[PDB]
Amino acid sequence: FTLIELMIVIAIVGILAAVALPAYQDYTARAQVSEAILLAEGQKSAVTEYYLNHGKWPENNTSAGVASPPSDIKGKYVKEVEVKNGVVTATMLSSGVNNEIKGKKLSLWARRENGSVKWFCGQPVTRTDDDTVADAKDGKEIDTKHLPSTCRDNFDAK
Amino acid sequence: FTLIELMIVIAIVGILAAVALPAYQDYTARAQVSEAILLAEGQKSAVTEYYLNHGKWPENNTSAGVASPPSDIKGKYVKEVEVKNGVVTATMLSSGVNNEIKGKKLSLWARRENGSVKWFCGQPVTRTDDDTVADAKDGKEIDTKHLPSTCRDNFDAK
Ligand SMILES: *[C@@H]1O[C@H](CO)[C@@H](O)[C@H](O[C@H]2O[C@H](CO)[C@H](O)[C@H](O)[C@H]2O)[C@H]1NC(C)=O
Ligand SMILES: *[C@@H]1O[C@H](CO)[C@@H](O)[C@H](O[C@H]2O[C@H](CO)[C@H](O)[C@H](O)[C@H]2O)[C@H]1NC(C)=O
Ligand SMILES: [Pt+2]
Ligand SMILES: [Pt+2]
Repeated sequence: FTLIELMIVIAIVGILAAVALPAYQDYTARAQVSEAILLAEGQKSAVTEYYLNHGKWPENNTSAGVASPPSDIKGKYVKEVEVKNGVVTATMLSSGVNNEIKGKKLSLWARRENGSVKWFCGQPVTRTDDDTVADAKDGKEIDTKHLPSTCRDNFDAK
Repeated sequence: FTLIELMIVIAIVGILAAVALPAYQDYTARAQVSEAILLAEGQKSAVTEYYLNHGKWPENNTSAGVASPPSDIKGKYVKEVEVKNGVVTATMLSSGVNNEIKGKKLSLWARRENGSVKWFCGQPVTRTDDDTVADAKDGKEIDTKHLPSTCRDNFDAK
């Protein structure tokens, strides 16, 4: 009459799952900031356009000509995507999202490579003047381990 | 779409089972030498009788008047129970039995407390003369951790 054998199969499948569990914990989180990155890249046409037609970065959602509140640029895991002086910043929600990335953010910004702009992707940045952004890391930025290698740009990237 | 939650329940039930598994491993083994002890205590009436009617310990199964081969005193986990000079020794099988106790043994022997005998239970012993046994530990004796506290007698017990 065999509990033991069953207790061995439960035991080996349950440590395998505990072993897997971190990897899938980190897989999901990368798929959840993947959307934030996509919601923010949607906004680059408008920003690029706005800067090209005028010489000035759009001050907000409404200048660039995208939905006036950021909360309307929201997804399954992103709460809001926001243009603030040509820098678009996506904030993760705090529901349906992994704890180490809930409520955190990344940013896309561009530099003029005179004739067009050059875009970058990375952790939050604030525009200081028409060609320089500065790190805006306040402790709510997506950790580097969850950012793709494409979106690892530092404030001074060129 | 939730693998994670399931992976957490599998993970917690599987470490609990790995935690339990030693205890139940040791539970079973105590229930398996429990039978060896019972198969050997069955044989004490005959041995006690034989010594009382004569002054000599029975030399074998056939003198004491129990089944001439020990292999016929066998159970679910015991292979054979054997009278050899008044000492009855039970050997565990090597199938249906836990590895740390498979093939190992214990022994019951008595001393004359003149008028009757006094019995003891413990790890194997060999009779040296009509009143002394000696430890017969050859490396095939049941470990102390699996012997009940009732069956912890040392060779020189009185
Ligand atoms: C759109 O982005 C421009 C970047 O250079 C801003 O000037 C612009 O603000 C100006 O236009 C609005 C129009 O209502 C207001 O008059 C502001 O006071 C102006 O500075 C900005 N538009 C918005 C709605 O902020
Ligand atoms: C039964 O136990 C006795 C203990 O004192 C032994 O002597 C006895 O052996 C003797 O009797 C048998 C009978 O067949 C043989 O004759 C032996 O040679 C005797 O020593 C023992 N009986 C057995 C079967 O060993
Ligand atoms: Pt304009
Ligand atoms: Pt006799």
